[PDB]
Amino acid sequence: NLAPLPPHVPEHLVFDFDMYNPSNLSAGVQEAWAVLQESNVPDLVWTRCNGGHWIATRGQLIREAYEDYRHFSSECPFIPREAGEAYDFIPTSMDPPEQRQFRALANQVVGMPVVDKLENRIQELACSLIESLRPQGQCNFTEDYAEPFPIRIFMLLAGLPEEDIPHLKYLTDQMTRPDGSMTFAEAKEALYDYLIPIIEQRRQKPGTDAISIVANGQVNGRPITSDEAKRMCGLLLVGGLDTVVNFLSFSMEFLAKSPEHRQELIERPERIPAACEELLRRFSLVADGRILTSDYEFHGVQLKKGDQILLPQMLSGLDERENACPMHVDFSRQKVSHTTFGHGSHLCLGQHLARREIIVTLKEWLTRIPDFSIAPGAQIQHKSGIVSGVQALPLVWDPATTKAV
Ligand code: HEM
Ligand SMILES: CC1(C)[C@@H]2CC[C@@]1(C)C(=O)C2
Ligand SMILES: [K+]
Repeated sequence: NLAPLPPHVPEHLVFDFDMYNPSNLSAGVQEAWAVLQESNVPDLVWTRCNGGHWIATRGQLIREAYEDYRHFSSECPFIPREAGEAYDFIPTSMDPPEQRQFRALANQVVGMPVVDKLENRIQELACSLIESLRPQGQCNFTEDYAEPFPIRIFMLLAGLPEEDIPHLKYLTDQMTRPDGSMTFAEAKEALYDYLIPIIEQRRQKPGTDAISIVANGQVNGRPITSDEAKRMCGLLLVGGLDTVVNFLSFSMEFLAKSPEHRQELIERPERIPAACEELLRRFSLVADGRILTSDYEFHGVQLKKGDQILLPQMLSGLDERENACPMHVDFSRQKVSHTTFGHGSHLCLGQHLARREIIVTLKEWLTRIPDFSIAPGAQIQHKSGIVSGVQALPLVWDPATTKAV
């Protein structure tokens, strides 16, 4: 339903966008969010949905607000308010200065040096999964690849059993795209219920997995607390299980629908890194935000202490003011402007792992299955939330057009 309009919000700024079920969803989720960038829509609107909150609709404002942590705090970064209040992951629920010390520790477990120790295993799993599908001439891409590839890599990194994936993936999804059965607070507590014993165990008997490294880590030279380690590990799980997983499906849906972009990357494989970046712009998928720390006039709009503002990372790169013909995918685009991995002091720490997983997927899939399509008569349905995704992606191909490496 629609929350009562706060006294300070004028009627002319009301645009009742629902980030968990946007009205234009059938057009594609990016398309659905892009309604906020039609010419008649102001740069900053109020929606009465999901408890009531601001939405910045343009890259300029989104970037400004992410830079200004003084006014726009990460203490309550999710909508609805109950979710943002319960949200206590580290480093994301902290502002500078206290946030910064935790980034280095997170870098030890998901940063570039670790991508290096994983490189071969990433490559091997992608190739194995794709070769298994190749002779079938069909797959359900979400369940058959988009989930198991990044998730099994994360579970390896974290030293967690693969049989725990269904439970962990369910919990993670309630924090980003709740089905209604659990509040954010309940999902978070369930995730902590999982992690607590494991963190204890690995502080007693450290291994070399990511949970052990975090749980025994130092932050600016002093020991991390069990509490802090839990709040960091919860965030790593969510990043591992619900980011790349969704992004791969948007990318593969696009490639299934655009043979000439497939051919471009097959003919000119050196373009794959650039293609990855353009796809990250076009199929950007995250939208969280901030809470006002004080009353503040921003771009001529009165904001009040405690107001939440959604700052959709998704939207900056889709803004025509940042990229011309923004819904068009051009792998040769010269300045690919986006905030897909965030902006300001909270820039994604998992982005190198993410790019590796994306690039390996594009190369190893097109190597083996260059020619594929959406299944006959399928209409691909998206889903929206803090991280958006694809409900199902049935693909088909003729095995005769494939190549076993
Ligand atoms: C396509 C893949 C991904 C996208 C689009 C993405 C997006 C983002 C965004 C937008 C933020 C900033 C949120 C904010 O400012 O409130 C962020 C932060 C973060 N991400 Fe990523 N992410 C991805 C993959 C990953 C992965 C795979 C991991 C770990 C396995 C990860 C770990 C983190 C962490 C730890 C932060 C917190 C940084 C901080 O708060 O200081 N992300 N990500
Ligand atoms: C917004 C995010 C993508 C970023 C990493 C996981 C996520 C859901 C967060 O809670 C912070
Ligand atoms: K909070």
